[PDB]
Amino acid sequence: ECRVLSIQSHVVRGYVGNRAAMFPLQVLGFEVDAVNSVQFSNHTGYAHWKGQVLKSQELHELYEGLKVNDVNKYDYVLTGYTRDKSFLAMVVDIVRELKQQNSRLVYVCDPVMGDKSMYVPQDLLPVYRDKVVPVADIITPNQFEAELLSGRKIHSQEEAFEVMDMLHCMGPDTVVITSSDLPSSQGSDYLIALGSQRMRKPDGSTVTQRIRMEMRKVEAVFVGTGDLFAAMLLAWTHKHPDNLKVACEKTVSAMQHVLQRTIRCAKAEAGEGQKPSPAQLELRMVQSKRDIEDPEIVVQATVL
Amino acid sequence: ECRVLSIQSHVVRGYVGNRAAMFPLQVLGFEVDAVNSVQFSNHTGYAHWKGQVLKSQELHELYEGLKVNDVNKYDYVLTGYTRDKSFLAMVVDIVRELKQQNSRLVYVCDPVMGDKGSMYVPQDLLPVYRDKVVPVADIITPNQFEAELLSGRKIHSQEEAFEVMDMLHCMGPDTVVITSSDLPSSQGSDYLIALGSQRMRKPDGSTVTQRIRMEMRKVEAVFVGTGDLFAAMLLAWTHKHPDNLKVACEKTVSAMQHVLQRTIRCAKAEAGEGQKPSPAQLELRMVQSKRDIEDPEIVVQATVL
Ligand SMILES: Nc1ncnc2c1ncn2[C@@H]1O[C@H](COP(=O)(O)OP(=O)(O)OP(O)(O)=S)[C@@H](O)[C@H]1O
Ligand SMILES: Nc1ncnc2c1ncn2[C@@H]1O[C@H](COP(=O)(O)OP(=O)(O)OP(O)(O)=S)[C@@H](O)[C@H]1O
Ligand SMILES: C[C@H]1[C@H](OC(=O)CCC(=O)O)O[C@@H]2O[C@@]3(C)CC[C@H]4[C@H](C)CC[C@@H]1[C@@]24OO3
Repeated sequence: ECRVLSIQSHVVRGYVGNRAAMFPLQVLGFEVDAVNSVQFSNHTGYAHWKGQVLKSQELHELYEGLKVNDVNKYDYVLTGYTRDKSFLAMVVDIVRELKQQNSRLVYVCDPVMGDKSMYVPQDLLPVYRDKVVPVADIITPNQFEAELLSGRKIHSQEEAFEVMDMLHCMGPDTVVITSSDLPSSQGSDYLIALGSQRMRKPDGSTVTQRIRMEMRKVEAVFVGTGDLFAAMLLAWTHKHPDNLKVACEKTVSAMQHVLQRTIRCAKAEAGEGQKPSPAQLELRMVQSKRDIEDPEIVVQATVL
Repeated sequence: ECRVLSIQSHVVRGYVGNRAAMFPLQVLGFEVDAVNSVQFSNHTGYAHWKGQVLKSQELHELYEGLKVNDVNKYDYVLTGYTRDKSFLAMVVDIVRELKQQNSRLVYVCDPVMGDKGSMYVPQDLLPVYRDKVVPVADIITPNQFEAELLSGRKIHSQEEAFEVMDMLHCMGPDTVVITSSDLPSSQGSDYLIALGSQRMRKPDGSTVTQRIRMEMRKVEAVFVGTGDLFAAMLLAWTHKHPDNLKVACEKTVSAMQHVLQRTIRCAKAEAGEGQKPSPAQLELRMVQSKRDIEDPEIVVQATVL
């Protein structure tokens, strides 16, 4: 009954892009139309990868194939890692058309550009800033990406929430900073994620719910975690459209279950005292099915 | 634990090929490496479609990317509808190498070539399925027409069907399931007949052939991707019951019945009362059938012959 248009990458092996997004959404009861932006043997963090990428016009052809059959009707649009601005532009056009057809459609966008350094071309920052985010309704930046989009560096929680208010003003009524460098109150092994939802009264007035979350840090580099986060937040905010606290609690708890199982299995595969390889660190998503369906709450968000 | 390499089609909307195979398998606890042989907006039963076809060379590159990283290691290989001889040939080469690395790899093949009388595959492929693919396959799920094509013998009776399936066993696969047939049922013209045959090697060294018949009630609609779902779920349940084709087929067929009944109900509801459901309204309701796929209640029982 709830259909999501997910335009993301495909990997033969592993869980990034649509591989990390469609399984949890399907298991949580969402219908998914998946446009695969690329097909690689595996994600680029491996020592090697081979495959091909889809051209923006090819994406357009697929969308028109759906349209002429009159099955271009969606409740959600979901996007993530992209390296070509033509593709982003086409995505924006599609989102505009669908929003003209459905006033209530929700565009969930993970604005993937960099972390801590930019790993996408610089000319994408303007596109995300001036074309994509303005038509987005939920965004899942990290601190670096929030700073790049806002043009202001974040040095404190207050500055972070002011940046998130700026991002709200740019478009999205829901903004989650997934990772940050702010200090946790439980020590160096816990990380901070902030959340802000701008809800609208019967008047034109704004009321912004703000939450802060601390989650333990797993000692490994994972790929696809942001795609999985964005998909599960889509699902849980759909279940809890006015309670960002609960949605984020469920999402982060599911993430923590998945990543804890993954790290344990990964160091099982590798020898004791051996750093697991990227191949050994692939998210154990199959084995996490139930955790994704009904996660045990292991994190508590503070409403501020 | 159990990793399946599934090389099949991908549709943006709907459930055919990998779309109809990866979700059940993932929900049944299998890890799935998915090579999408094509990407189309939707399957050919719609008014229109658009998409791209992956070339054999690209497939080879993807497999070589897996190989170069030393993660081309599998317990199962799953294939279905293909139209290019080059692609099929490449798939056979991959199966041969994987079997050289693991002698216990099981290749589940649906040799899709036609149905009813209509061949919807290039005639270039029948020689290839007969002489290269079926020989290295371990489980096949053809329909009556496809079994007749691979064997070259017309089937007029159940006994002749099991003879054809013995010939197919000789070609390679130790498990052969004919998924649909024109054979009359004993419960009404509205039931379909499916047959199964498994050669299993007793510890004595001798081999015994278990044979089974199944009657399933027909659903009055034309569905797409049924074969893909069937082969995937049969892979799963024969992994869980490697020596009891009866139970594996019972569970596969029960899941199928649940999915199809839910799909026709929801499609008739979406369309009007007295309205023919469209191909779009008859897309398999896979998500909403999750539980029935995870633990199907047995709605059909196979007759051991
Ligand atoms: N090592 C880790 N420890 C704990 N949580 C992690 C870890 N890696 C990823 N996460 C989780 O994944 C989410 C973010 O995904 P990331 O891969 O960190 O993406 P990012 O760094 O936020 O950049 P993205 O992809 O644009 S949001 C966080 O909210 C965490 O829940
Ligand atoms: N209309 C239907 N009514 C009941 N069961 C069906 C129907 N269509 C397909 N099935 C089930 O799907 C299975 C086989 O899928 P089919 O689409 O029939 O395969 P086929 O296309 O006849 O030959 P394939 O595709 O190469 S296995 C059957 O064994 C049935 O259980
Ligand atoms: C109409 C035919 C087209 O066929 C071509 O365009 C032939 C190009 C070529 O393979 O050289 O693509 C596909 O191909 C497969 C093998 C995958 C599944 C099908 C798609 C889901 C829909 C299109 C259909 C399809 O049929 O079966």
